[PDB]
Amino acid sequence: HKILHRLLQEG
Amino acid sequence: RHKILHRLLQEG
Amino acid sequence: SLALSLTADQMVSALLDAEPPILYSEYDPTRPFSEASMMGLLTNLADRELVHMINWAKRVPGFVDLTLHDQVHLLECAWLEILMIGLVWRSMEHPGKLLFAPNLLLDRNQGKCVEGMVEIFDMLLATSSRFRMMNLQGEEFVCLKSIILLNSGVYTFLEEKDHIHRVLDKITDTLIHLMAKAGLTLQQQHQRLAQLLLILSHIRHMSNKGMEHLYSMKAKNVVPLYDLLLEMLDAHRL
Amino acid sequence: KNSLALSLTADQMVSALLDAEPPILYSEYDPTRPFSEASMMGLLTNLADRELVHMINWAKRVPGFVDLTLHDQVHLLECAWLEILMIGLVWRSMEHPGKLLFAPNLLLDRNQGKCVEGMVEIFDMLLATSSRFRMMNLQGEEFVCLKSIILLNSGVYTFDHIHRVLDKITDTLIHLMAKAGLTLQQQHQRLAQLLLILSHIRHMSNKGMEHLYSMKAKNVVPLYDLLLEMLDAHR
Ligand SMILES: OCc1cc(Br)c(-c2ccc(O)cc2)c(-c2ccoc2)c1
Ligand SMILES: OCc1cc(Br)c(-c2ccc(O)cc2)c(-c2ccoc2)c1
Repeated sequence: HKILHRLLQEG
Repeated sequence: RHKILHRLLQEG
Repeated sequence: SLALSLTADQMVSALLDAEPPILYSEYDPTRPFSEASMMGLLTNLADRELVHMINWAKRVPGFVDLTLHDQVHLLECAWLEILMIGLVWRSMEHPGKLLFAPNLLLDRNQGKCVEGMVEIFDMLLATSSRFRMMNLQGEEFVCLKSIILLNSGVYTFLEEKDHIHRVLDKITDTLIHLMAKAGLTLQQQHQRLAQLLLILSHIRHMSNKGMEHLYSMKAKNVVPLYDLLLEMLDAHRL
Repeated sequence: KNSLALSLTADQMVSALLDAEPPILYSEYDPTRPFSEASMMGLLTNLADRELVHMINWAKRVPGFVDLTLHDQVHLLECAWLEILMIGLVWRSMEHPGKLLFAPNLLLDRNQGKCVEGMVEIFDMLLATSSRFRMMNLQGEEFVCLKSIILLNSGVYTFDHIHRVLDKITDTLIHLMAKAGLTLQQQHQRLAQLLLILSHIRHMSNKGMEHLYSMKAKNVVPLYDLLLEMLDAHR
């Protein structure tokens, strides 16, 4: 659950 | 400077 | 898969439209430079650049066709390369200078403010000259940046991989399409293609060197608490 | 004189390169297993040290390499030596999936890489590049062309003749592809796929250089005469 992971997921 | 590489490049 | 369905001209428009803007740094002309402020300027800029890079990657045809796990890996692997080729591109029309930002053009001397930064600057300056030397065009640059993203970590992850290799071929086609249209002969087309991709080897080299330099600055306590950047940095020393 | 390399035709370039190929050397014949961290690193550095001598003789037979000043020659070699040894390792390992053929008598699986700290990560990259070579059906003729490109390209930005020689090799590569019956589109695509591999060889080289320097610091492997100097080349 990296920050990159999140920013990639978010629409 | 002294380098073995120099020796191999020149001796050929 | 709209990706493998794009024509050469649509691929070009897709990539050109996804181009992130050129951001400004916090550079104050009156503030004396130190090792901490210069590193502070670059990391602060890069950190903001990373957000745009993540949103740009999503618009690169085929990228979102990959699992989140693959997307994360490709970006963790290519982020500094992408930032660097972006930096070299911006500095093309400024011989001897690296245009980190519109209000931040640095020369190698200014690079001595940071321990061991000058040799990285020298490599970026040389790559920038190379860009001038062959008159690299904007359309070709966007193709190179997308190639870096898709290629850098493509083997360090098998069907999702096959997908990537097909988009890569679509890009190679687009590069050919662009050259043919510019009037280049077949021979000239395959030679410039090689010249362009050979650049990626140099981009990868500077990236590895700058990643080591950055990690070293992080152990000197001169790199701010930029979570995204730091997280991107740590992914390189598993 | 002008460079006699530019007048060479595709076929003469190809045969000149295959003719320059260095020999394949053997490692120690001691069958003592398993290896320790030092014994492993010792076998590898002893081998590379000996290969570097033949690598140098090979470089001098690369069309257009001797037309460069001694200064440039030295520079190109110090910059690409590890990349060149590695693509050689990847090439020799192509027909042995999941294994690295460092020498005929030194075929290592990825597991044996664990013998050395931080070595397995490098082994995996080399193995993957190797499967990549195998899946593309890399030909020996394409291989010698690629290896020559590393030599001339890696330290070329660090400075027209060299760039004319690279174009020659690029033409030679397409010639080999047209000869293999590849369509125009397949030639360009394959040219791209092959060259993108050099980005990976470079990355592998950077990692292995750092890892090799590490070992040096721990004072383990006996760095040899030429290898040490080549290692030091990277400030
Ligand atoms: O210390 C070595 C170093 C050198 C450079 Br040159 C950069 C840099 C590259 C491109 C860009 O657009 C901004 C900065 C960074 C860096 C990368 C991320 O944060 C800082 C680190
Ligand atoms: O420790 C990281 C490391 C990894 C490898 Br893989 C090699 C190596 C590469 C090609 C070859 O033909 C023999 C050895 C070396 C190394 C040892 C000496 O010179 C290079 C160092």
